[PDB]
Amino acid sequence: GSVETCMSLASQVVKLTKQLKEQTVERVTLQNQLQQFLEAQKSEGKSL
Repeated sequence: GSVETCMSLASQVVKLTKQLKEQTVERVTLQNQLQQFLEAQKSEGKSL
């Protein structure tokens, strides 16, 4: 028992955690792109 009840509450939590992960994965990836960006900048700074 309990599975049918908990599956409902847990899946709702799953929706939230999914969206949290999605926001994070795109944001970290964006910051990753920014990392490439700052790298590209520092690639000019490391040059003469």
